[PDB]
Amino acid sequence: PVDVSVSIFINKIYGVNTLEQTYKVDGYIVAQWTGKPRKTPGDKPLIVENTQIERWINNGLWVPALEFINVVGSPDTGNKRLMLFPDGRVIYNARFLGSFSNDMDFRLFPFDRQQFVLELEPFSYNNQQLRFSDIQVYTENIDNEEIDEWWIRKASTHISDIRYDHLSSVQPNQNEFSRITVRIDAVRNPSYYLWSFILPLGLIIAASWSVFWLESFSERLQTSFTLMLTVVAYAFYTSNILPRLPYTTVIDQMIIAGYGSIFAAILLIIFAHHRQANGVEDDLLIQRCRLAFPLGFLAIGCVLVI
Amino acid sequence: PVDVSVSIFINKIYGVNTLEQTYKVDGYIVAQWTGKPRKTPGDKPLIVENTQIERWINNGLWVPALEFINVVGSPDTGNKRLMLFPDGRVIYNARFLGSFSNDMDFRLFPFDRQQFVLELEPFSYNNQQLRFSDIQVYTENIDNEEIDEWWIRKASTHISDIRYDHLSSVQPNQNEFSRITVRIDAVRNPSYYLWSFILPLGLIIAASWSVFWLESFSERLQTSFTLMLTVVAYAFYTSNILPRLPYTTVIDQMIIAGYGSIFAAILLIIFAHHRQANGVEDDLLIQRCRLAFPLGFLAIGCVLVI
Amino acid sequence: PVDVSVSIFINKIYGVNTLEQTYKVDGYIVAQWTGKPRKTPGDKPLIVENTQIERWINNGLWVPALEFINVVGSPDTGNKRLMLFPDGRVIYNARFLGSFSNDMDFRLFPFDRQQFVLELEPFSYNNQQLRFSDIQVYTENIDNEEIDEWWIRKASTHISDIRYDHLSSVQPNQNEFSRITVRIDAVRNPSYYLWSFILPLGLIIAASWSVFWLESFSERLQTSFTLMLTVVAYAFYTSNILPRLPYTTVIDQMIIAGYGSIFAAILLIIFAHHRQANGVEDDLLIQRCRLAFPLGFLAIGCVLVI
Amino acid sequence: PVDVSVSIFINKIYGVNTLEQTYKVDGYIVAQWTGKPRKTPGDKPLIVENTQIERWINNGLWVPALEFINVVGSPDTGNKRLMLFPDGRVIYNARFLGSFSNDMDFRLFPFDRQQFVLELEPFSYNNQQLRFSDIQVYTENIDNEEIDEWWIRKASTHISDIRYDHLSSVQPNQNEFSRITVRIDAVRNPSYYLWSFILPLGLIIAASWSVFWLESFSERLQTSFTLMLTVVAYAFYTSNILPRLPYTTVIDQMIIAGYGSIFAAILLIIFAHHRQANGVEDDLLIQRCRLAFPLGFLAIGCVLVI
Amino acid sequence: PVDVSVSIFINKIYGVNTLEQTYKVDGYIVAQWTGKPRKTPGDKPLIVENTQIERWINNGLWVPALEFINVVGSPDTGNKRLMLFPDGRVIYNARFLGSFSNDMDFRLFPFDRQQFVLELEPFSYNNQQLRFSDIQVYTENIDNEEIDEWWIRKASTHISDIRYDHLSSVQPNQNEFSRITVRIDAVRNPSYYLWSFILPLGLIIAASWSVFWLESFSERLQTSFTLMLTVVAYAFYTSNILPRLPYTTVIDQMIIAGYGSIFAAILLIIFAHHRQANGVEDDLLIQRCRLAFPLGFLAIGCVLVI
Repeated sequence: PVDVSVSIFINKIYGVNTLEQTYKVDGYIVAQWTGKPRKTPGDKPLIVENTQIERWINNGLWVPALEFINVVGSPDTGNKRLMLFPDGRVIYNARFLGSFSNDMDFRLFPFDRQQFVLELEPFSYNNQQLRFSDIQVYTENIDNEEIDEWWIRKASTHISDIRYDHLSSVQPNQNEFSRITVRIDAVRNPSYYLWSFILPLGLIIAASWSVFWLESFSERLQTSFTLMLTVVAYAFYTSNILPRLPYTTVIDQMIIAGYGSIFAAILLIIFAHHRQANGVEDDLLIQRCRLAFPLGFLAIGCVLVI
Repeated sequence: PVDVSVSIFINKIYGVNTLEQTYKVDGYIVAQWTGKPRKTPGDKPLIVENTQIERWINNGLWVPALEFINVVGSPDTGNKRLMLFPDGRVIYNARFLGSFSNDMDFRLFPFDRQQFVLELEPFSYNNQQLRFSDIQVYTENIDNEEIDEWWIRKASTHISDIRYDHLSSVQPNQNEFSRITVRIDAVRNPSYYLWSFILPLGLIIAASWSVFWLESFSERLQTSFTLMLTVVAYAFYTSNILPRLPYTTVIDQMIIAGYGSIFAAILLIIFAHHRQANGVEDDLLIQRCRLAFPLGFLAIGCVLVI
Repeated sequence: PVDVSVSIFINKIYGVNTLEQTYKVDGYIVAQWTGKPRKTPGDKPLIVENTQIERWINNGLWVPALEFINVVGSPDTGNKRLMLFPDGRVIYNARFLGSFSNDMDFRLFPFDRQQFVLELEPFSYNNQQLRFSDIQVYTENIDNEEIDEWWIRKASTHISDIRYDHLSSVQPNQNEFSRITVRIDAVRNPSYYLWSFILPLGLIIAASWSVFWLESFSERLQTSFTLMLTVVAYAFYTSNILPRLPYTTVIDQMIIAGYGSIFAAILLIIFAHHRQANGVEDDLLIQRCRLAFPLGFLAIGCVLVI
Repeated sequence: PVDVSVSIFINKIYGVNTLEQTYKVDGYIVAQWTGKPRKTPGDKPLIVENTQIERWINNGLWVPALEFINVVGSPDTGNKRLMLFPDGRVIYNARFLGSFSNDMDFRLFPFDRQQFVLELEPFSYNNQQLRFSDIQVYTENIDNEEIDEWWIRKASTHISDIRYDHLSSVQPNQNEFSRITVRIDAVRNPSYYLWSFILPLGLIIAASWSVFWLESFSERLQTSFTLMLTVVAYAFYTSNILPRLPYTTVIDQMIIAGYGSIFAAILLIIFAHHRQANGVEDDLLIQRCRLAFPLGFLAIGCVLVI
Repeated sequence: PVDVSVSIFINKIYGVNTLEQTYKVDGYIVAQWTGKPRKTPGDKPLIVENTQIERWINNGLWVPALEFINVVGSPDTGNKRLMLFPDGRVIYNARFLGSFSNDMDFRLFPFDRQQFVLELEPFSYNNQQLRFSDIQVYTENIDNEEIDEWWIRKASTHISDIRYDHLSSVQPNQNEFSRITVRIDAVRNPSYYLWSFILPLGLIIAASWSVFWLESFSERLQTSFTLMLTVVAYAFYTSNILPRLPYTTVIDQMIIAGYGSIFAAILLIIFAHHRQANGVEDDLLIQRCRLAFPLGFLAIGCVLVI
């Protein structure tokens, strides 16, 4: 059972694709294992770079194929490099950039709690064990954060053994590969979305109610039609700029709320009026519920928070 | 007639392209067949990974080219791997990611019933038969359904024989290739579309009718012009966010319905008024059909459901 | 003069790029010619697949480079395959997916009459003649037409000789290559565009005129300003969803028509009023041309159909 | 000093990228030079195609690397081809598709005057001279210019010598390479933009002024608020469909003009009214400058043309 | 410790990707170092172009792999070239085009102060020192600037030594690589954004206040609802055209300011009216604060500039 020591260097985690639950990662992988000591020119460990590595494979030198279990597609390999030591051991170092997949829940969108994961695992070796895994999240925990879309926490390893129940034509016990699973926790930078989406959306819902502080009945009604046209014009601005998903976020709901608030008003207003014993018998208290559902909406809003 | 045993591992089905009737699939293919027993180093199965496989071909080792009949373009191959057994048999294992095509009907859009299909078939071998086909939809059913856009059911195999009537200059009986056809059934996650499209679109059509509970004639009419401007502003929000198709979905129709509901109102309102024995002889019952077509629209709507 | 027999199999024609006059085609090419009889292992045709073909070229085996004259870029080659017969003849079979160019006129957009073309031609062989050309448009002439964006007709061949008035430093007669030209006729699926664009655009132009059935002068005018704002909001919805072109389509014109219809109204209304012998002397007939240009627009529309 | 004769065949110039000042070009390059006479199988020139050319290089055959000085990225090479004559001379022919750069000024956007340029030049040869350059703009000048986005003129060559002041540690005179510079002049197809942007934008600015032919003060003002909302809704439609640039085009200004015209009106109207010696003494002449700045805008417009 | 002399030729810096903090750079790299004198066919330096270089490596010729530390992905290499001198020294020259990363702050968007950086560094050589670094920003310092999106300054070198605290299994002193760091300073071209965004946005905020110069109460209020609908329609036009970021720019704030200015007005107006001692006791001074916050907004604006 060959002992391999992996070292992942995260360089940048960017491009989150909300719909496909994808995110790009740029960094280097370093794998080290020991082989039958070798005679290296001069003596100081040998250095085989790009084109060359493929040659040394053709001459016997084995190099384990470490697949990235959760990569959509196939990584963009930069510089590959083999460092061969006289005492045997071999060190594989290569830079990569690939799109990884992972279950991502964007339900509370404006305020996300996501976790970026990597998953290394020998592509075709049952007993070729991954020794110790180390990740260098050489990123700035509290240096830059509000210049970047996401805020992090700290690296997180975890080696384990995966069992496939239908591998190759084997019975002895060939179905357990060791998988390195790295985890980086991150939280979304709310700022932008609050000050450009949540806030103004609130002032619209607020100023929505001020349709009651209108005297006439025609004014009280016809104005909610320009108010209706406003929430649509907003849901539009919201959708065209926000990340598409298969479910509704918090903002997606405030938009529905605004739609109900205005439809509610439409009913009351077209009720207070025609709930008359003469015609203009606008129920003085109902037509004046100017503080009834404006706060009765903090009751409908604190139920969406339950 | 060589016997091949295929095993398809579906890893992720994503990126549905409504217009091109395309969808991406990531997974591995495993093909097994038996050859003339071989002398393998040591004696345990041999493993040829990437660069190497191409070399063994140049030394006679035959490896059947299994084409993906319905793939738009040419798959993104990840790690290839040949496992050669001493007793002969060879096992081909490779990871792939490709865009597949298939007839897809998105007529009832908000509520889709689609089926993702794969079609393997030897690219150039008449009598090289596909033995048994197995598919591991190791996706998690009633697990993350509401975090993902599509909900599934269960795998579905089916080997068969395809006959081409104009092959290479051959007449004997060389025109029948065995094709593996895999099928995965899925249903779309309605949620988002209902609560952000169907609903508000309904409240707009509803509040649309409340143009009758207006006293004056000018109000009854000029208000449907801001109502007209609203349905357009909505069809806009809908189109910019929905998947483009060559035909109309359900929602595309609710939008047409709202256009007619408002044009209908325009006619009645500009009829009730000028259908006078004086000037302002608004047919008191017609001007008050405030419950005539609002429910007479549940008759026009239950005919689109006929 | 070598005799080659080509056979093109159209698998899918998709992705029409209106601006670049481009469209993607997936399928296989099959070329057959006869060479000096050969000794094939066993005796049955010798099947050489991918990696291998390039090798047989290095050992003399000639394989004519058949260029796709009208391909933007360079095709995506799938599986190549050489079938060598003992009696000499060689059969080349490969799958391709490429973007082809062709003059495309989208003037009558909603209702297009386009034709997808392919053009094969030896890249470097004057006297290497293309014998007979066959195309298998193995599609459903009338099976699923309303699920797909385009409707077709039937294949269409045509071999010919192209003369380049300036090729190599040759002139005896080396300037005539045989070019296979395939043609597939198709018509656009109007549906969607009619029911989501033409129709509602008409009801907007219609309801546009109902600005005359308004009593007051301020109403008659100020309402066309919300009507003006409507046509713009529509031209917007139209452009964002329609295919960009360098010229105007039919729909691009109905939008111009609506802009004139509303500007026309603006003039009449601000004329009828200030065209008085007292003040509100709205020429009792002009202010009531409620049926003057509404049908006088079917005269302006039947002149755009001239 | 080797004499090379180049021949560029322009096949299609498309995809202009306004922001990066990029445009795609598809065509073939043909380079001819003479070498030490050779023994060609048979005797008629020898034809070397794709894979093979790289082989002949490995056997001494030199082939000059001709770089495309102004190409963003690295061309998409189609079919390469070497034609070797017995009398020595060699003819290189290959098809290419690349994205070229060049200074492009889109200030007068609707009416552009651009020029597409190519620049060939030996990548590493000081005295390897480019003899005569010929370009076949076998595109069709007066063909269907109203189908294509750009209209052309005629080819344009120009060989020259470029001097680099920072080369290898060479002193004698190694710093002058011959560069072929091809130029194709083109003008944009105004049509679409005039009839879908310039025109309606004008009718909006026109009908903008008709805010003065309103009686009341509130009408005169409140209407310019729906007029304001209209210019914004238009600047939106314009931006979303027009090519993004770092500067303003003609249309970008008409939009600014419409913004000033409406802000001007806002001032006058809120001046005429409150510029009194009573309360409603709207300066009968100012409130009636209905022809003051409407033509005084053809003065503001003929100064933007000044 | 090998002495290498690098020379970077910037050809074009384009395509800034605000969200990923990416930008594309096209140019050439030239590296020179001296080796054991060689016998060059003839005597003048020897030139190995593309395909060939990889060959000379297979025959011992070492060529140091110089990685681009901050490149997202892997550069697009154009023409490679090795110039071997008889006196030993070797000159590597290759053209590249790649996407580079760097911390970019776009807080003051309309007016950016960015700096494009390159970072070369031997991929696997501890003592292979970078001698002197030179950069040719052969661009037009003033020549053209309002034709291009960015304005520059002057090149900027800086060689240094980077220490990795845990590289290979090497304890001696192998952890210091010499890194060339190039810096180019640039400022964004404000023009377009000022005249198409800042300005009209101001005129909207200005004309926003003129809602006070309205007589009635219903007018004063209902007009701010068409004013509200305007700011939204503007925030939309702004977002769809501006570069997406995780934080708010200057413009993102003017939009918030307009939202508050309008919500402020809504409060005052629905205060002046109902803050009575009868009914219409519109605090003649408050209802006439027509110059209160219009300039009291230059106080709220000069606090955002605090």
